[PDB]
Amino acid sequence: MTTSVFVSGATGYLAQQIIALVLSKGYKVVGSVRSEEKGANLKKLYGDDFSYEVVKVLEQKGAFDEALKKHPEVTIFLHTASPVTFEVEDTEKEILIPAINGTKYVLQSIKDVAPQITRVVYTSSVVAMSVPEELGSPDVVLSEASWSSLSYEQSKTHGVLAYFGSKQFAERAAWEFVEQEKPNFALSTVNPVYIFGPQAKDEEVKGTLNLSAEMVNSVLKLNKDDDVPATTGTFIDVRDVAKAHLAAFEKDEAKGERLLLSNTRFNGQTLLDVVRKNFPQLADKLPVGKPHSDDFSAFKEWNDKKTKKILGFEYFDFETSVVDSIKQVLK
Repeated sequence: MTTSVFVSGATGYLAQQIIALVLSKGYKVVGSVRSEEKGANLKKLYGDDFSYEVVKVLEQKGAFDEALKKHPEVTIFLHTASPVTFEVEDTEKEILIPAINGTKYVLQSIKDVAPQITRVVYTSSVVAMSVPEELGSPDVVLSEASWSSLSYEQSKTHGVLAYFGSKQFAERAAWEFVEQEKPNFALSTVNPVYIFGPQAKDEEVKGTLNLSAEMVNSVLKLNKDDDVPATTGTFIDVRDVAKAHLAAFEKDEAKGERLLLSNTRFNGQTLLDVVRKNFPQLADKLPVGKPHSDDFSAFKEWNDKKTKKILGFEYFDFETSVVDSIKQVLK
């Protein structure tokens, strides 16, 4: 009485949608944020059931020790935070190692300081399951068993491969920790694809008119002469990813599982067609392309049947997710 959930990286896009849902379920949340001011801001948004602790360097050894000691009422840990960066100076030092080590140290801290925690959900990614070329191939079927074959070496060589590799090796480290250190908690992971959808709080749409569904605000900043963005892949709505995190710690079936969070396929045309129909006023400063020339019928469906069975709910569709994102930005 009652149940308190720890959410790392509480200011995050997906993190706040998680927090919103979890609070709606009557849970309490203890969020980690990078500064007192970030904490105060969430507290104003979320109310009495929300509290926070300040953890500046999440990848540092023993980083979460103090915040965990101060909260023995915490029995669930949602590890959603991932390293904030830009400067591709040394990918190893600044991306690979922090992600790996950070995952180790956070789990190590839960064992050392929070033995009452019974469930840990690690937010991973589909990039842990595959390589960029395979993500766009119609012959590829990913499942909960899929692991990226990207090597450590090649994962150093570029910003994108670095982000791919960091998520792969971090998630491998998490499972390895469960195998080796045998903690009191059951681990599960959520592995989302391209995330679309509105933010949890209107007050957080800032800077004004910018979309956290990043692929969306990329097309919104188009000129009526630009090409159609050739980006493509599968999408999932942030509220669905949020609902998967809840299931990931509430349901017994989710223990020791990886949950592939992936809905339908899209490209730039798919996005344009939706934006243009639902927001006509924006169409004169947008390109037309070739409406509905997007044809994904040859792509084999990914195997997420296990995940869908565990979750037991139906997903938001592409248009609804996109329309909700934009509708909120326009308020």
